[PDB]
Amino acid sequence: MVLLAAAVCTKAGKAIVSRQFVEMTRTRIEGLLAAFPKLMNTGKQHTFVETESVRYVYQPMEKLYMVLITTKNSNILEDLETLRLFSRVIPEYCRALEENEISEHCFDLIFAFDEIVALGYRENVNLAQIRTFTEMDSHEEKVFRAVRETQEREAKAEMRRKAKELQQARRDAERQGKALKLGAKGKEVDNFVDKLKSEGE
Amino acid sequence: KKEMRILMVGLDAAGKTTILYKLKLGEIVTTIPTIGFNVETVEYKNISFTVWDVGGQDKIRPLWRHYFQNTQGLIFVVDSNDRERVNEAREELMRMLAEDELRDAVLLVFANKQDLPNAMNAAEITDKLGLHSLRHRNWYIQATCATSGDGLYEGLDWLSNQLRNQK
Amino acid sequence: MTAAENVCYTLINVPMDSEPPSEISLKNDLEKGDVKSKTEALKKVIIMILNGEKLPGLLMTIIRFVLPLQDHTIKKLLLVFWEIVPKTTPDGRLLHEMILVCDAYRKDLQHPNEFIRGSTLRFLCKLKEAELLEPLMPAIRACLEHRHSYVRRNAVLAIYTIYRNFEHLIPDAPELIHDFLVNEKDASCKRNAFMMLIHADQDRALDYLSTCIDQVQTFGDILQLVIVELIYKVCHANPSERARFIRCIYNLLQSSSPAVKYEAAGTLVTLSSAPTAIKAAAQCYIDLIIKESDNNVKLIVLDRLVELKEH
Repeated sequence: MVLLAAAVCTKAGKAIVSRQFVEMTRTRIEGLLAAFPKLMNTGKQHTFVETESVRYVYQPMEKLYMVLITTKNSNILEDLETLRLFSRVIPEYCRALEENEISEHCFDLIFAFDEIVALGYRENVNLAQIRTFTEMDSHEEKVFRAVRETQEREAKAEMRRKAKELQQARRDAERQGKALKLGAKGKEVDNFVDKLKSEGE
Repeated sequence: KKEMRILMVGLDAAGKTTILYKLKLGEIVTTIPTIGFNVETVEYKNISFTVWDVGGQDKIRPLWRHYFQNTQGLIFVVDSNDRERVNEAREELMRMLAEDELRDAVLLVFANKQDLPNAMNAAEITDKLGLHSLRHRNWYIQATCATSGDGLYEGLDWLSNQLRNQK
Repeated sequence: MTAAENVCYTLINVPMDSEPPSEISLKNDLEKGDVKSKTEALKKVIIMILNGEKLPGLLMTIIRFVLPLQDHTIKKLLLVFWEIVPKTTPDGRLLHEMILVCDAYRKDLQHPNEFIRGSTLRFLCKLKEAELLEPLMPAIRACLEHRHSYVRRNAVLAIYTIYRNFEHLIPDAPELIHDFLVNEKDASCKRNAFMMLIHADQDRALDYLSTCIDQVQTFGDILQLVIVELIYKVCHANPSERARFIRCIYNLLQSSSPAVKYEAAGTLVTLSSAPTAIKAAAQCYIDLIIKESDNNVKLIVLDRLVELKEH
């Protein structure tokens, strides 16, 4: 139940950007990404590939593939929803689904990917929340800046006032020298439990 | 406005960071020992002073050398109440003053915490630091209280006049 | 360790089309550039380091001229830079320069912007240097009480990773996160707190679950999935607990979430070998295969029926 990595690959099999959510060695992740284009079966009606050790789940995006690398025991329903969310994040930053635009926006994609998955577990986030988290627009920061600018203005005014007083003091010193009830809620669970007990559990 | 680079150094707990923020914000910042540096720009008499407050802990003193380059004025802050570490402050000041990159730097010594009853006076600190032994260097010692702000503006006024005449 | 044996969180294979910027050019852009030029220079430095270039001469330039900037993009790029930059000498000692960076992390954990705090907490989950984490512990603990759920959820993950790697820095972490879980209202914060307890202290996770067991059907799908994971792990380690959780897992077969149904059916098969339990799990898989339109789901859930048949 762990998402290992998310990568954007070209149709030629070059990984442009990859983000890992678990502790993996560079050699391991580069090996897994290099194997992907050779493992991809064309002409099938499904978009996953399994090896002995990992599952690749992918979505074609014009000239690109969005690829998730997961464990074999990962929940495919959760992984497919996660893949759809990753695939919707790319067009929010990249106008064209091409290698050059993915390369220009690679850091914005990495920042968005880190909002979707933490420690291999999917976060409960939608596209609008990811946008809000990546914009980093904080009301507290705006209030804090406004207070600090006000304090800096006052300190500048006081510093100008003391500078005038010191300059004036120097000049002055220089100058001076009962219905039948049918159906009880939970009866199905009770019937299941009673069957299991009858089977010796 | 003339921009001037000032390095502010001294032992830990000497009150360097308190002096910096008292000059900039007008307020007393209760500071933990600075485990780093602060950089603030203070304007006095149409001179913009960029003051570098570098931490005075034993682990940070070896790093002061990286701040010597392009320093026009040196502010050395001494805790006038700390009689035990005055010799250590003298050795560290003398070691800094031996650096060729600081040769043309004007020295201002702040005898800080003069509000404390056991504080050494500015004359006693001048002798203990050996400031009278300095040849070919413009130096000044000012008694300061960083909490009240007393003597801070007199020290800056001296520094501004020295740095104005050096060109 | 060689860059290939190191933990790699990010791979960027940008074709370096243009002349690779000289270290002197990058240094000038980082020192004298505007915020845009500094941002582009920092991106180039990150890409060069990720591609195996060693730029030790730029570390102090970034600390002096980039680290004190308040630009949000530069702040995020700096977290990626600190993820990949070597922090230790070849002999494993922390670089002296990293003390200056530790104060910047403390300031960012206290930043008025909640997203800077949350992003910094997420970065701290990747830090392996105990000496850098120790002075940050008070600021990390204070982030648990932050008003924004975005800060609190990431603070739980930071505490979990610190406890897992460096138990001596936060020995009270399981207790602190249990008290957090009981008082928390945000579903993502609850999930992250519960997930930590599954890995750090299963008994406290079970105590919390025992108070809420009758309400599990009303929880969000994310919290239900993590509860199913706890039930699986606990019943695998201690088979005597199976009798307690069968009723909870059977109720989760009727969840509105197909992901929860799938995980509940898989867990039910591990809790009970009784024909009625296997039949209920197998019917849940058949119903998922028929109702789900996606062929990926159909094929993988069919493989679970094949695995069931092998017994």
